[PDB]
Amino acid sequence: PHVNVGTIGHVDHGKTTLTAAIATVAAITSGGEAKDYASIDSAPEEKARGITINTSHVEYDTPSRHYAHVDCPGHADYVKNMITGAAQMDGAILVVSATDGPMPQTREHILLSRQVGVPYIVVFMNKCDMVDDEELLELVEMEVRELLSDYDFPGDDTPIVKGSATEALKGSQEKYGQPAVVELLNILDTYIPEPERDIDKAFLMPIEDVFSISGRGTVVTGRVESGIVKVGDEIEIVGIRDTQKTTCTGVEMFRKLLDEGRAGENCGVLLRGTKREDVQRGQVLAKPGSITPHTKFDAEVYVLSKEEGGRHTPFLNGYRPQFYFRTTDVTGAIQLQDGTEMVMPGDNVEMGVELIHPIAMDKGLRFAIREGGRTVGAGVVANVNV
Amino acid sequence: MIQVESMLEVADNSGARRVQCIKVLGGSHRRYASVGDIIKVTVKEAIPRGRVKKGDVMNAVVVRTKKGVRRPDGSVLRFDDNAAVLLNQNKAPIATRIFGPVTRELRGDQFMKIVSLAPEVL
Amino acid sequence: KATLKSLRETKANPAVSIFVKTHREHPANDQDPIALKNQLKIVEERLTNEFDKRTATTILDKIHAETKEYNHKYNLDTLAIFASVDDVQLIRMPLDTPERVVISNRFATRDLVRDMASAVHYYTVVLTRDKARLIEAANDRVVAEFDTDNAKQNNMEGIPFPIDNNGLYTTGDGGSDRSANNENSYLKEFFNQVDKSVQELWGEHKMPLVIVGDVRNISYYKEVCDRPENIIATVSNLTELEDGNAQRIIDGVQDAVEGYRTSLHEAALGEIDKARGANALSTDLQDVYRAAFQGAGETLYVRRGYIQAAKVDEDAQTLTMADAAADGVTDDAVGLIIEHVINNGGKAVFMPQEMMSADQPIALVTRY
RNA sequence: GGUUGGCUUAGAAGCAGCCAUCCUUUAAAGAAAGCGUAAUAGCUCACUAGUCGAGUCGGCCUGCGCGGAAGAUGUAACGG
RNA sequence: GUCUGAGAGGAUGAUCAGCCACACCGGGACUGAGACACGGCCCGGACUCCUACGGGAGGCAGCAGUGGGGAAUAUUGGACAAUG
Ligand SMILES: Nc1nc2c(ncn2[C@@H]2O[C@H](COP(=O)(O)OP(=O)(O)O)[C@@H](O)[C@H]2O)c(=O)[nH]1
Ligand SMILES: [Mg+2]
Repeated sequence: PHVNVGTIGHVDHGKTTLTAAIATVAAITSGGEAKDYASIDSAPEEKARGITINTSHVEYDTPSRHYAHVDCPGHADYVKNMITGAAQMDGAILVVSATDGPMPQTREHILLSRQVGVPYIVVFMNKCDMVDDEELLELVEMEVRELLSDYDFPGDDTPIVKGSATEALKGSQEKYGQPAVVELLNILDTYIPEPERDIDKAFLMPIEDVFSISGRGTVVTGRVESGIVKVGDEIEIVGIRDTQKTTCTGVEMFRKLLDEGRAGENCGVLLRGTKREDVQRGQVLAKPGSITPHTKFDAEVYVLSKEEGGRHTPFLNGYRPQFYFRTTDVTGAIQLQDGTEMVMPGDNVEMGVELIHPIAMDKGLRFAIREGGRTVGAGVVANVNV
Repeated sequence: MIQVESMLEVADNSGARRVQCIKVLGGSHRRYASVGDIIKVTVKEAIPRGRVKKGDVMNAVVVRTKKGVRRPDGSVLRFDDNAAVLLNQNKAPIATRIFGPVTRELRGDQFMKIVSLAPEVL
Repeated sequence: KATLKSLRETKANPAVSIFVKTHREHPANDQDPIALKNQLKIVEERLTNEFDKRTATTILDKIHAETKEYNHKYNLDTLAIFASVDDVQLIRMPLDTPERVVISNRFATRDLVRDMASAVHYYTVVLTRDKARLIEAANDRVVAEFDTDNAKQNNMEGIPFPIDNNGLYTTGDGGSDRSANNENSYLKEFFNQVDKSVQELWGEHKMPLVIVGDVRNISYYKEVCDRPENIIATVSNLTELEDGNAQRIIDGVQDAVEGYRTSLHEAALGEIDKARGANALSTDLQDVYRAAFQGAGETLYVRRGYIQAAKVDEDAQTLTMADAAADGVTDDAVGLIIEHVINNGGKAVFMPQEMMSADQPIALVTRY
């Protein structure tokens, strides 16, 4: 199996050093590779979807499953990676320095994980080799537990493991080194449940092109991004218009029928009864009741600074840009909260959005904010309202 | 061997009946167009209520010539008419049916739907 | 007071602007009195609801005294009424605007601004094989004709207009009899001299020029012109080039003058793209309002006929969308943008509907 | 340092433009000779002190030179 | 026959019944008591489809139904229990 993980926390707390530590320790039994610190600290920059991110993509595997490990060399890089969702992390290794643990970077990182929808956080504290005492370590543990509880995370039942990344790289068998990274791997292999597959999720398929075939009905094309669609499956059309019922009467690709339409492939699907003008690009096909349309929602929005292309001017309440949801752009009006009138570029906060017409969304969906074709920010849905 | 002011039969389902070469494309003083060569034509006779009106100026590809096309073994391959297939503004076939045979010099990437729809590909 | 720069000056409260669609000929102009009265009804009911009956029934009588004596057969494209207490101005303009009533502090002069922005001042060079004329024109009318009593010709060193082609071959004197076939070179050098006179007059006032004549005449002129980048259009199908009136030629160049005005709007698309790529272009309505209000607006690009009502308060500079335009909002929120951009030394360009997108109807090139 | 001189201007903060050239800590520092900014910001300069140590700086006139200086049969504008 | 009209007339020819003609378009016949044959043959054609490019297949104006056209007209039902 495959799982995506990453180290979050305050700068200088040893996230990169710890990532190298797991790399080298997983290199035992050749599962990983002895990884140099500098190579991973030199994260390449990719300007994907008009957004530039420094991310170091570390990879390694265990007898349990393979891990995709994510590291960023700065707070802006971490925020961009979470919100643009280059690789959704279903598990986060909160790196806490044994001294000065709960810094504001960790403060905002935990909240960002909560908003973007990271389901599980595993706490690891490093720099224990610089700390000779025990009761301040316990105080730091209590602080991080309380902070996790403060943002809907378990906290009390959150596994906390203690060690030192420098000792792990050195090779010392002292409990704060290799043994520490070894348990940390154990919690990674046990506490983190196996993530759901795309083909195992509920069926969903955004509609990109609407056809019609004589004798067959209405054909809508698009890449199925979850579940499976088969002839005889009851499906519903959700999006711009009000939800309509239909039934699958055929799945075809290149004018040839398929046994079923699986997630990840650009299959076309036939609809029963629906007309060529009763459905349009932007709507999605979903299992009945799996998703619902909404115009008002609250999202974690990162405003691109001018350095990423971005935008010269700040966001403000009443700004109404275009919002892009997987196949379509829709005008939404930015609605800030009390005490947020000005929203500086390069920052990230939670805003409410009111779309001009409903879009099939649910918590965790990601979208781009643009005007004139220039990306001015990225976002992720954190709550939907009616 | 098609040159300017030479009439060509239309070998596709485009509505044109006869076209006249008004330019041999691909060179400053290029004289002749054989099979596979792109020419500029004016449609001289068209079918009523068709895709192409009489008097349009557009692109065509030569698909068979009366002079003939040579093969590597030295053989020549001659036809009884000079025929063309009308093309798009980006030099792509606008045909859903091809009439008569075409030669195998149309193999490539841009004249593939002309070879697949041809009744016979020599 | 019937000008743009008196209506921008006057600050009444309330200041009523009424726009009525009228027609130039009969029987189309038969519904002009009805449309005028219909607009006066909505504005009279708006004033009695917004301020009071007394203000409504003094403003309405002030405009009724003016509109009582109205022919309605000499109507232009629109009838604009600018009214207040103790003042009513009645101007007919040749532009097409949608019927609206604007009640605000200002006098809703966005269409006057848009008509002043669509104003071409050019030269008309009239070429024949026999003579040459020069007409200086402002839009549809001629400013002058460059006669021998024009006085912009006083201190000239070239031949002044009208320029007779009195070359040696035209009269038969000199040499080089017809068999040498130098007629083309004689015409080319005569048009070179005509262009010398044109350039000597242009250097003093630098307007664009339209070239009018036969195809071969204007082509010979384009061969020979010393500054061929100042030419905007050539018109070869104009008639009566020697005896014709100066106005008559100006009439025949109108299609070319409008084609040039359309080209000057297609060329603004590249300016908008340059602003967008330099991150100096604001397109949100609230963004454009803020930028224009704090003096950052360099050029405003407004789609033709784009009107929007919004709740504007400049103390906090928040332009929220209106609901019914009956709650105390500003009727023309985009006309307020146009006024602020003109106030802060900017330009407003009113872009036609087929070059500007319907969904992105406004675009402001900012100063930073 | 008063000080973003005053005015004007969307902005005019030494440096768009118009009217003065003031005072203070001074060894010295212009209500600024340039670059830069939308305006600020920022980098210089004038000026002063320090280091090194002997001549140096800029105008005027005169003579002879340099560039400005591209054509058609062949060098081809000292006859060679 | 139907509507109308006092009638004479006028208009009309859905559903029911009789007769006729047609069965993607043109032509020829075969077999048979009976056809120049709605879900048969042959040839030709237009269109649609399959193909390994050599070749092949098909005809809802039967009943459901689809796309399309339209102002507008229905179920992709059950049974041979009854009359045939
Ligand atoms: N002694 C000790 N030093 C550490 C440990 N982890 C990190 N460091 C030091 O802290 C520095 C910064 O940590 P780093 O991994 O770069 O943090 P990041 O850049 O935010 O991911 C590194 O260069 C290490 O030298 C640790 O566990 N023990
Ligand atoms: Mg790092």
